[PDB]
Amino acid sequence: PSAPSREVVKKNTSSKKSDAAPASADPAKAKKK
Amino acid sequence: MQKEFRTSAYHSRFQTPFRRRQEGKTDYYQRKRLVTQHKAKYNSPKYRLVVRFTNKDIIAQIVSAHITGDVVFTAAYAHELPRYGIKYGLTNWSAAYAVGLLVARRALQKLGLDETYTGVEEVEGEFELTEAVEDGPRPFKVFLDIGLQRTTTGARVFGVLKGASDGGLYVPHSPNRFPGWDIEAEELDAELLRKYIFGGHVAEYMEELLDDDEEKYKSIFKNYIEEEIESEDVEEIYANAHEAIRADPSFKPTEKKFTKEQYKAESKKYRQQKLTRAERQAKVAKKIAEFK
Amino acid sequence: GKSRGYRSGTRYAFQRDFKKHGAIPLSTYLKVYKVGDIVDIKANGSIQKGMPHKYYHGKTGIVYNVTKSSVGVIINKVVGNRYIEKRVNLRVEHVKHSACRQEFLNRVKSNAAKKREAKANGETVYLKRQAAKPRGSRIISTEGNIPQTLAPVAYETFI
Amino acid sequence: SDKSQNVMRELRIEKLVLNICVGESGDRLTRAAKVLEQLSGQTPVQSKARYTVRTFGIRRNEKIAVHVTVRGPKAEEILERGLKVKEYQLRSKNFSATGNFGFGIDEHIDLGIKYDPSIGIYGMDFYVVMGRAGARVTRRKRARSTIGNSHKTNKEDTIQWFKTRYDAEVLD
Amino acid sequence: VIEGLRRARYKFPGQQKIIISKKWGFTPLNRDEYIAKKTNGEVIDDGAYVKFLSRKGNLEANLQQFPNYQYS
RNA sequence: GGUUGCGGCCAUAUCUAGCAGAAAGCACCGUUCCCCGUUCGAUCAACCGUAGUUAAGCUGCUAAGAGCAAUACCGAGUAGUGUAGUGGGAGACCAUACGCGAAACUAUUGUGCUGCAAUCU
RNA sequence: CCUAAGGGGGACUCAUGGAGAACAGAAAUCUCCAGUAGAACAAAAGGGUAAAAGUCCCCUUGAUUUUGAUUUUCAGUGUGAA
RNA sequence: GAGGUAAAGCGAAUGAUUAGAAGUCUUGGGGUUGAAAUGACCUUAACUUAUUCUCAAACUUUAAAUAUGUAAGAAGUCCUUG
Repeated sequence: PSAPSREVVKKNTSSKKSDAAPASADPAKAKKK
Repeated sequence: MQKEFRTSAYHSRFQTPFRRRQEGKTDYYQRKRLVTQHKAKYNSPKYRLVVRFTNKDIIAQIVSAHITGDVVFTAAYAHELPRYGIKYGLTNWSAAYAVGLLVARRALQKLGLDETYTGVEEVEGEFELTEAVEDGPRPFKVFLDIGLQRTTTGARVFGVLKGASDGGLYVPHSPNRFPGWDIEAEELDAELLRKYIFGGHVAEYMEELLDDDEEKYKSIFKNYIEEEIESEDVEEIYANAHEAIRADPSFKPTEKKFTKEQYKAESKKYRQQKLTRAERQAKVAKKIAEFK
Repeated sequence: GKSRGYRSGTRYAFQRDFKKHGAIPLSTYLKVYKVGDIVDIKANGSIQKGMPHKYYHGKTGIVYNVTKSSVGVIINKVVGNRYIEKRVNLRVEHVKHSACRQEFLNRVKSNAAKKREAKANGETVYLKRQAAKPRGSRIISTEGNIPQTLAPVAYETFI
Repeated sequence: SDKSQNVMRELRIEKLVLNICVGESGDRLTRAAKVLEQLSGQTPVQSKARYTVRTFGIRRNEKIAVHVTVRGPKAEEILERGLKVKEYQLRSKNFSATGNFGFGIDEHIDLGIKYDPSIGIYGMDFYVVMGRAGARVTRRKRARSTIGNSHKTNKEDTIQWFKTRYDAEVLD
Repeated sequence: VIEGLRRARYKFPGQQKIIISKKWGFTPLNRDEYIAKKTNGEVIDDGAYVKFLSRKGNLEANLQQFPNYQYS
């Protein structure tokens, strides 16, 4: 079968980590301890 | 948690688009490419065949641009067709063809180019351009303007294009957008285009649906049922319409049952009027007083 | 390292006006220029073709050639102790009609209109413009306008 | 005017989007596309990673996920088949402020299709986009505009319509 | 306080003048205008500063923010 | 006067929240044989104007509305500046003479106008 | 440095935020809303650009031939560039 | 006509920057609640809203004075037509 792919609309031609993806910004997922 | 965006600074620095661009009606890129005239042809205007399709109507105007605003040369509407024998399917591809032919003949009669540039008399579906007559005035030259409408092979705008080209207007075009064009074998099938010109697709739909799904036939092609119009005789409706349009393309305005003043007075009744500065000052005072 | 490129120092001259970016209104492309017209030059930053040099930004000249999308303008430039006629090719987006013509052309017609009438009425009329003359004598009446006596005010700090 | 129970204000499903975000490219992604074709009867589309992330083990332009859009009665059928797996039990925090809603199945064989050990089992994201009539205003090319505030779909309208149409419980 | 600033003047080069302000504290209002706007309910506290009533904008919010406003 | 099509200037026209809209128009709206295009007739294409609705779009009105625009016995002839002195001052700078002259601020007012063609209770 | 990152046409809208969807979490993919450009446009900085000059798709070689005119630097010579 | 310097502005974009106030912490910790409930409470730190003090050669909506381009006719305007 044909395999269409979702087309790219964004403009970030660079290859880097996404904006606002920092460590420690998350809540404590095991806060229940 | 996040910065409110619609600030007063956002509004202050906002540059509103052009009035008819915010309306989403005019593409100024294409308008600049179309209207702008070779500067050495100083005041000779370019003519646009503006073709627009509403839900119920086809509008085909011939327009030249000026600083005060565009000026209409001639106009043809699909709702004129009942005068010429077409009452139903006023948004067909074939109704589009009829409107194009009507605007072509009407413009040519207005200019005086009727004896010369009669147009394609025997509509056969062949691709052809209005060729100039030697030692005579050149054919009226018009450029198609489809606005924001998408260009697809088989679209109705090129039906108006074909009708106008067959009517004697010199409208440059290539036949690769007409219904009946084979992309793989780059030639135009004349028979399928001819079928589309004379309502063949509508007639085929009536034939196919009548003997397969008769209830949908009764709901869809009702107006043909009450008209005793069969699938076979539709072609003659458009054929007679073409001859009638070519016989007399002049414009007959509809008789108006009221005068302009009567219409204005009637419409002014249902219009709210702005308040006086004193009135709204009184409203503010009353609100403050009732607030204690 | 001196830099003297073509568009050096045009940071503000070739900027669009505030809240006037984007597309060009089409009255620009509808105006008609004839050979001999007086036009003003103002570079539009959004059109980089047919752009004048920064010197011609704000200069006025005579159209001498009209092409498909441009006009040829004549400018006199001081080069040393004399003028040189420069012939600049400009797309019409960078060009506007000079309004100095129309006021004078109006006076040409106005002067003729007034002059021919004076002949008709058997009189004569003087057509030259006059600088503002000193004002003549006048009488100032003081009903409701008895002169107010003003005096200089004492010094006072206002912080 | 502005009658609340106008005919044209009738809420109905705009589209249903099925998403399988298999974290790799290759046999797993092709089999997920096969599952989506079986479920929807339509060829899906393969979405690529926007950026390289080492923790997730992805790079740019690697075809990671797959998804498909269904509209009309088929969307309703797939939605009811998915709601059976959720036993008609959603939560108040499954409805967006814009009146959309969605859920996720853990095993696609619970939807009611033949299980193949070679293909395996995948989870899936169902998202239902709600909308009234006249949304074409925001999508048509010419004269595109926005939708009036009263005509807008919101969370409470969607919750009420969902409960009425399905007699399901929204665990508030 | 004057003697405090007069000493500070010795740490600066140039000439400095000590001037008693006509205004109420740090507000831009003269000491009689501020009293008038205080007794007219047009000024409310905002910590170390104040906020002044505006005869502009949304009427309802203006009324809620300055409850003691004797309108004229 | 309302509406449509095409426009000119390009916020006095934009934005937010409400309310109203007779006729006509516009619109949403229905269907998939055909031309055509899609993961998807959602967009785009074609067909019906037939089954329905002014809910939305659109238009108008409301807001001590935001913004924008204009005006000023507003600030202010202030800041700044051209020219002058064997002016002041240790200097930094300042005053004066003959001229030109802002911005913010304050207040008030306003909230699209208009061209061509067609149409309408 | 680039056969596209040149040319033409078409379709689309970006950065970001919010609200949501199994694994999935601050970061994967999907959906809606807001979003005057806060993105991108080979490379410095500046300008310019939103139904585009940006992202994606279709076709291409005008990055071709002849020799003149003009602008900048300027002597109004050359070279380069336009 | 052109201009973006002086001045001005920052409860106008960019950048810099002082101080509190009211809120959200739901996507900050500490302490104290709980036999285990992230569901509170006191607190600082973060952000958001309306304010607040002070700035910019390579910031700016605005914007002078001086200096600068052009025009002020007979080689012009108008009427007719080769």
